[PDB]
Amino acid sequence: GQIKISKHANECGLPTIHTPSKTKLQPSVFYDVFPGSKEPAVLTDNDPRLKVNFKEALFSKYKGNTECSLNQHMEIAIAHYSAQLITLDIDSKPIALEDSVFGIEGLEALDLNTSAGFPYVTMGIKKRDLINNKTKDISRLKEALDKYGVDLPMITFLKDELRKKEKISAGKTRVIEASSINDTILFRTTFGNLFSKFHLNPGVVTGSAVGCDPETFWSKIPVMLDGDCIMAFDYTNYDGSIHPVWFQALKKVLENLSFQSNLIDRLCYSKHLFKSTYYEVAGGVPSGCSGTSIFNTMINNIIIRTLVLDAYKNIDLDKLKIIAYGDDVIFSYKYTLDMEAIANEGKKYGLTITPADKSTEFKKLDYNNVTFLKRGFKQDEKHTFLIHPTFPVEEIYESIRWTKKPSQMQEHVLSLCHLMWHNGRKVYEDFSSKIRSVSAGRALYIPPYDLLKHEWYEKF
Ligand SMILES: [K+]
Repeated sequence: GQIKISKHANECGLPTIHTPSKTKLQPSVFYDVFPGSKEPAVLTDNDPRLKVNFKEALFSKYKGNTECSLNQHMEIAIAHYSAQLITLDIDSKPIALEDSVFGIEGLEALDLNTSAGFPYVTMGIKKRDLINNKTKDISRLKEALDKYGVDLPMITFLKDELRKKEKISAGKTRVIEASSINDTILFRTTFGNLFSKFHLNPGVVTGSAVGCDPETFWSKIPVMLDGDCIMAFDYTNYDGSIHPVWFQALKKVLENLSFQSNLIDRLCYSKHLFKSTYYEVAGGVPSGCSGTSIFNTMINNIIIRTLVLDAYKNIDLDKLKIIAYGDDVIFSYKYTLDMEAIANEGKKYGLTITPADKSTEFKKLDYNNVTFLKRGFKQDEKHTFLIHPTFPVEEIYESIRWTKKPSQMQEHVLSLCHLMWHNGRKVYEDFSSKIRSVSAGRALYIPPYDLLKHEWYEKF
């Protein structure tokens, strides 16, 4: 991604936006009970913890684009991925405004708690003021679409969340680039049936895990991804590193499904508003907004195919099975490929890819050490076709030590329990006892292991 334009907002017909510079994260009642070293992310230039300039850190996400063109290997990649997708017989017709608001089969209802974006943020107008959920009345929304129109700047919010210590010093706090409700409605209106089909068919034909429930989906992964060689790897700054050429490739895949392509240009060449700065960037996917997860997944599908083609002169793409969730990816081939060779092919395109899970070098992977959506794989000891999604124990301890809303510790703890029991019985009873080593913890309800185990079985 490359900042092409950076000017004062008032010079480009726009107001200054006011960023909350104060974390809601506060030490929880379990802070001293569990070990950890994560702290709330930096949200101001005035921050004792900093050791770098803050403004530079936020925008280094946009390093620049390499010189490259849509090559032959990409052309084969889009043809191959498109044939898979033509198999699903997706309806390329648009959906109705009411269905984009209140949801359809496969496409859940619009979240009414996320911000409505520009210009509503400037005048206190929230999503619930435009859309009434009990009346199902959306008169104000219709009024607001005609009035303010379409193709509005994305407001960039700092992400108030826990980070590792190293990332506090270096100013590495993440960003979300939230689109106006007017634009998310427009993308849902045009691409709604695409998103729907993807959500109902997670797996190796869509090549996506978007919308999946890992509690059931994990058992299905090892049958979809057959073939001896299990592969995965990490991307450094996936969103911001995606060259325009992958957006071109994406548009062609959508055209092969009979959708219009024009709207993807608004993600590739995007408009942004941070504080008092209007800026435009070429390349990069805007992190976390208008149907972003699905397009990121489709791009990853094009990238994996393309990189494997670049690395291996002889490959059968039909046996290259791929499951992606944005930048997260797990995949397989019918015999052993070299992850390091495939990784090296990313450099010419401006992609930086390294060994999976912070690993020092590329190592062979199977189901005892492979990770997807941060989760390992662990079979049930009785019914070995039922696979537990294993969540990392350290992240759970880290999360429970902090809170944005102390009155909701019960809900926070329930979330962590559903994650933790998969790791094992003994580990879960250890977590439970430590919670209950303190007054506030004894007061909370903790689901018995056997409750969780049978809720899980009564789910297949
Ligand atoms: K962009």
